[PDB]
Amino acid sequence: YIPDYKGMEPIGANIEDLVDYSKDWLSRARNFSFFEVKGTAVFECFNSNEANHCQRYPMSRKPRNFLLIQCSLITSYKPATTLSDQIDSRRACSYILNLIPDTPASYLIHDMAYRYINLTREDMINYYAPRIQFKQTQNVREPGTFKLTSSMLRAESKAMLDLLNNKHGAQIESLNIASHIVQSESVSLITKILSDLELNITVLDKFFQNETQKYLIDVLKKTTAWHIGHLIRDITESLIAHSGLKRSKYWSLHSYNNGNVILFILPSKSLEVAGSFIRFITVFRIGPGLVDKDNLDTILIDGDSQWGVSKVMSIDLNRLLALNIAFEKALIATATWFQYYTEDQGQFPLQYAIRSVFANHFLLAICQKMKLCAIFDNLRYLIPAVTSLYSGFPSLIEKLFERPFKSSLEVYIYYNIKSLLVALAQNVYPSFMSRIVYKHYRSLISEVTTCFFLFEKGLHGNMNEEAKIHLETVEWALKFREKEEKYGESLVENGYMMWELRANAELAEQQLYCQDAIELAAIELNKVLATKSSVVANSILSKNWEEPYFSQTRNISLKGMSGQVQEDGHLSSSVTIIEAIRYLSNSRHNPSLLKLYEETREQKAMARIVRKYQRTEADRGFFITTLPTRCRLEIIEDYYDAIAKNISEEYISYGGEKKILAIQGALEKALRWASGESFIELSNHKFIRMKRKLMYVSADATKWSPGDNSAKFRRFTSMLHNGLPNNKLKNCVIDALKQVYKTDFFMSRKLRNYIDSMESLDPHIKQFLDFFPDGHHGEVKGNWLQGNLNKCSSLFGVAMSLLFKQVWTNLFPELDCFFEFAHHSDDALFIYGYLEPVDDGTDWFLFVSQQIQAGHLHWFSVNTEMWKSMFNLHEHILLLGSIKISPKKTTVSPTNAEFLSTFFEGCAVSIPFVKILLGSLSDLPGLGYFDDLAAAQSRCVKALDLGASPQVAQLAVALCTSKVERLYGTAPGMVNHPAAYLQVKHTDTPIPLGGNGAMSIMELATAGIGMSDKNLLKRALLGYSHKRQKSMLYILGLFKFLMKLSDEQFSFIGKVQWKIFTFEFADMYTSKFLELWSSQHVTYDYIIPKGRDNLLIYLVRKLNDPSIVTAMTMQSPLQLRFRMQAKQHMKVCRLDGEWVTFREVLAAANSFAENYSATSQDMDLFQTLTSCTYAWKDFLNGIHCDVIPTKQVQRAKVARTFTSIPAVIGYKFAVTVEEMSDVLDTAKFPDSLSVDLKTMKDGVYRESLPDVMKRIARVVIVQGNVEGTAEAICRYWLKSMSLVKTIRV
RNA sequence: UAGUAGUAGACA
Repeated sequence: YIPDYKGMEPIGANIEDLVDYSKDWLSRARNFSFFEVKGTAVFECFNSNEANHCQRYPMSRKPRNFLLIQCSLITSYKPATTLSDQIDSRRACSYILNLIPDTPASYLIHDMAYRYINLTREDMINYYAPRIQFKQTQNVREPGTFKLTSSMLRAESKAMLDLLNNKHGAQIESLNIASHIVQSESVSLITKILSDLELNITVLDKFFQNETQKYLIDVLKKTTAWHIGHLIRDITESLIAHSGLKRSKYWSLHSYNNGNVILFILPSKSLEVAGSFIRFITVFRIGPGLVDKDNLDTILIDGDSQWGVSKVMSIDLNRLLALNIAFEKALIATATWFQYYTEDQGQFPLQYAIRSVFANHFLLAICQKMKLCAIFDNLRYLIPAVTSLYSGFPSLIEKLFERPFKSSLEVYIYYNIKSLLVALAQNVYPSFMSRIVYKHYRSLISEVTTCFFLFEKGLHGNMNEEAKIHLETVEWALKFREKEEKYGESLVENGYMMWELRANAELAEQQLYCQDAIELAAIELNKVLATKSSVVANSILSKNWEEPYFSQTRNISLKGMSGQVQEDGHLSSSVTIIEAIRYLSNSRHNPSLLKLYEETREQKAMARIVRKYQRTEADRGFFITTLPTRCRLEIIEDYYDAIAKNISEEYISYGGEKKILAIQGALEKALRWASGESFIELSNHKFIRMKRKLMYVSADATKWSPGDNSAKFRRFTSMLHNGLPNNKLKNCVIDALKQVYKTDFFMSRKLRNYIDSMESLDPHIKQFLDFFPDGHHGEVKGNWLQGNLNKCSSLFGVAMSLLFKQVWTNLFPELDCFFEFAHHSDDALFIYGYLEPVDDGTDWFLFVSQQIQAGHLHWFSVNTEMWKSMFNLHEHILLLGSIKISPKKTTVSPTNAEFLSTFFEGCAVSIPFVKILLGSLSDLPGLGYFDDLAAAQSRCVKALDLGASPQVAQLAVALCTSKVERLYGTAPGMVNHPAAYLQVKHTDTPIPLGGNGAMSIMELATAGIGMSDKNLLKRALLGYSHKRQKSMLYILGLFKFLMKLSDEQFSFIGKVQWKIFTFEFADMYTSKFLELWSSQHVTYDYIIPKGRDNLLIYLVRKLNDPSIVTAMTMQSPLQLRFRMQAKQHMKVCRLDGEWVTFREVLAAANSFAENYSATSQDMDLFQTLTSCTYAWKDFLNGIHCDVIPTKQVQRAKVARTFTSIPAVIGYKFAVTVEEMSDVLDTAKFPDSLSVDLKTMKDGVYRESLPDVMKRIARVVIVQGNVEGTAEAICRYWLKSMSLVKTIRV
């Protein structure tokens, strides 16, 4: 029952008025928002901005630090061991004690070396001992640390220490970016560093060994950068070891490279607590590598041997973890560059270019600083701005110059950027990081994108970014207040009319809309919607408006959701499930979406903003709203998603695989139109032939802006045609839109305390604080918060574009012009089809003059370059809404290259594969060797789906497997190696207990993660059924142990449980009650209880779950604790109700497997599991591959697809009335449930009990010739197994 | 110019 709301009567909007208004507007000269891309224009932009910048920032003469770690290598690097560490430490301490300190840090390292060298024999015993046999000592209290009492430090050492230990207005100093001397100095320094780094110190298997091993790995393995990366991994491992809670308060000393590099770790705050830095100094022999003498503390000299003493570096957990995997990040980035070069050129890169690219990537990976990240973020949009015909490149170059240049690395990057931009504006695409010229724009874009993705996502300052997050919302809310005070609330809320716009001509502005324009756009949409009213009505009514609100997953999710205003006045930070449980506990029914709206309509919309933690120059904020707000937004967005699904020009509603097909079809029809010839009819029967041409406009900032009035959507909804009989649902959506006009915007507690700590307040901070009356929340109007009404705004933009199309058609009926609009994501693509004269257009100018003199004054803007007038009118009509096209990030080009790059970047199924590739070595879910290995392997399969070559994907999966094996000590030679205890080979060992996880990327892509375990179990059954061998049966018992552990990602045969380090309604029900209820109600395992009475218990069960409680605490500095215990080989596994080490679990596994006996019940279970295990292996085993003489040709990107039971099983277990009704509500066809159950059990028998049923329970970017069958996708992958050669299957 | 960070006062 939808309640009776109020409707909106239509206004007498006439398209004739808009047509006449457009005739006058186009009767005068209209300036273009974009500038013609000339090399001279770009050069003068840079030259002017250089002088402006020199004025803007105070000059600094000392370039600042950029290298996070300084070191040098002269010989091949050998990985550090404990004995090697001891020997190198002694030798290095002798060398250091032979030197003479100069600065306080030199005295500090001299004191540390003296203290280390004078430790007793028992100190050295406990210093280099594992935690098993470690005993405490007067000097050594923690294994890898020692103590340095202040009495053992000189005055200079204490001076350095207190300098380390210990505003409202300032100007950040910058180097002289206009001086040529500064540029030359920076270029020389970075060139020297890079030349130092480049200095030399299955069918897929054979393809790798011929192509990726030859021209990439064999080249980079001997470079200085490779060994420097390994040494950096060792140093970072030592720093991570010292970051524990018990250890970080002490001193430490490590040496590497036969005593040539020495690490001195000072007492620090532990990295387990947030906002901490580890302090250290590196002392190294001067030589090639990561050396910047200008930013060194000293250079001690002893007989033609120079020792470089670095500054004290404070590195946080994020940057330390980034530095740990710098070598792998550089390797993946260079492999991506390798694949892209091969695709662009059809050849392999030469050795020098590969070495230089690897050195550049490694230097970027070492220097993890926010300024470089911001520069590389700017370059991504700067490159399209100079490769198009028109763009906003002056604004982009000014924005690039709006920063200080503090270090030599920044100035070198700026010099390169200026050179590349001027080269591009004068044209064939020069490389940013090489001497290679490309043939495709996508190659250069991918180069810069790979450079950008080398920086981690959390480099912003916490306080500064938290302050910056609220500024846009506050500023645009203030602008809205100013507008509604100048014009009155009614005009701003309800819009102005056309005659008011004709009288004022300044009402066309952001946050202001014309009512006639909104009604006309809705009519234009209805011109299409009316012809398909049946499907639209079915789509709307298929949103299930009468099902319970909280019985949907989205309404009981684990995402953040704001709660209530607290006594301090802040907005509570909560979870969706908590609010769901609270509402269920405070009422007795399960209301529907409309019923919840009725119950909560009176309350105010509330929202707070949190950091997204991205790697853009400015971090974006994510808005967290309350429950009634979510209900209102759900109503509006469900309605508009149902409506928007039937409009072709709206692309947000597309799934993601249809989006690419739709955009390809739009481009295809645009190309088809230009193949024709347009003719102009004349009275004298003398036609003029006009040549059709296309212009591509990639329009930025069309969907959302903090500068909009959500009140236009009310009239849009009122005038939009649906197939429903009445206006009840439409009135409900209009009312909900009315209920989100005003918002209570809360400032976060962090920023509140930040401002509170301040004594005086600057004018900008004062103006910001004035927005919040009580100091906690202020009111926002007009601007709906980001990411809340996407389909609504996208459809509104589509309607506006259609309105412009109709207006232009009415203005010029004598011209044959083509328009295609694609409002995808926040961007939009406009394709203007215009006509140019063929031969001098002698008749064309005469015709235009005749039109103008005949009274059609608006023909003046069509005389030459009519696409400019098209864009001018389109932009004006969009502004008649509240859509302002961004004049800096919009490019106008005659080719669809910049747009294609932007669109594929925006699409979630076509993001660059290097972004996912670099993410497979970081942020692994820290729980267990098997789960981490599966998470890492699955990320490399996703990269292959996104377009990674099988060789690059294989390289990345090998690197990730090596990293995971190092984390847990599984790899051969370390104590956690399973082959040390179990009497099987490493390849024959189950993955959950060590075991070779390394596999072909093809096996992982097709057969999935765990196929190694499946093959192991299948071969074990075959051996025990055909041979009954003793040691061959030994594998059988190991699997049975895992089930014993499991009973006491998915795992086919058990796992090993590891420790996990960690509510209001989580305790209202006793745990035994939850156990009894779950045992009684088994059908709810596959469905969600609907009725409130047991939905509450189901939700409390969902809260009291180790997996769920682990999920709510994912990103935390305490995650380092688990990896430290795993690296230190502590008691991290669970066995027989106790926490034991991995070696204990392996020993128990060996005992159980030795003492295993078959009962044929295990044999039946294993046979069932093997039967449950497309037969991808046989296809991969049986295939023919040969090299035909041809050249590899790369076509356009194409998206394909790679490939109810819970209702039936739930219906099987339903006993009482409530479970029975819930399974009928969930099931689509309750009539056929019994038949489906019968046929399923018949198939199970031909292939019953509850336990067996309980245990039984992809978009790919390819070329155009591939089909939608998984066999076609696999054959495409096999054909693309060679980078340069063509394979025939 | 101890580091990170920043033309919002931080870690401290």
